[PDB]
Amino acid sequence: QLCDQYATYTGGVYTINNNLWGKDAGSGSQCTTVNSASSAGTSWSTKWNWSGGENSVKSYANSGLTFNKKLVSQISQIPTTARWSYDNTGIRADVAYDLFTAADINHVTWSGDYELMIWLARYGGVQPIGSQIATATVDGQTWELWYGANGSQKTYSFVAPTPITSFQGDVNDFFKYLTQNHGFPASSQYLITLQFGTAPFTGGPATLSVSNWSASVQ
Ligand SMILES: OC[C@H]1O[C@@H](O[C@H]2[C@H](O)[C@@H](O)[C@H](O)O[C@@H]2CO)[C@H](O)[C@@H](O)[C@@H]1O
Repeated sequence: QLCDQYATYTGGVYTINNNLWGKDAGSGSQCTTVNSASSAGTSWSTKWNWSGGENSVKSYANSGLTFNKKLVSQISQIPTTARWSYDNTGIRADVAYDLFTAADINHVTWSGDYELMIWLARYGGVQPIGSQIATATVDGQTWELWYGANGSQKTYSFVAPTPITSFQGDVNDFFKYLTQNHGFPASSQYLITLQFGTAPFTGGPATLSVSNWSASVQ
């Protein structure tokens, strides 16, 4: 039961972090519970109540994968499944994959030269960094594609037009899209991080239950 800002637990190839990186922007608390974490997947939940700092993310409690880092151009597949639900959707928050890449394979793993997000859900109109630049079709499904930047990190967010509580896909289809359509430098960027979780702004109490998350990088 993980309540502290960087409380964490690792089982198998999964690492679950409470990751209350934004806690000083508001008032409240958040605890993350690990149900299972094995070679094959992980199940966990996080319960939070946040107020204040309404335009600032308070946290990104998440499960992250331990994998062999490699150039995005050398990746064949990133198969993943995510099944989740929120008990309370009267909130301002999003549910998302978060991936970082860097030119340095030893970059710090909480940021990148690039970031790729895949938002399975958003509540209350909260939005990714930047602006919508395209509607992208990936594996036969449409995504709003956002692009933003903070002057070091450049972030592409693929946003689901409606909530996807049971997702199965290959994240490498998204990297391929970026490489082929947006000049993403796949041959000089290492994939360094692959996480799935939720980013709350305000609301609660609310509980994200992740009944299963799996991924691999081949
Ligand atoms: O700002 C540092 C903080 O970033 C977190 O990642 C952010 C990302 O920077 C942002 O572009 C995106 O919209 O949301 C993610 C998730 O909140 C990261 O999780 C932290 O560990 C890091 O301290």
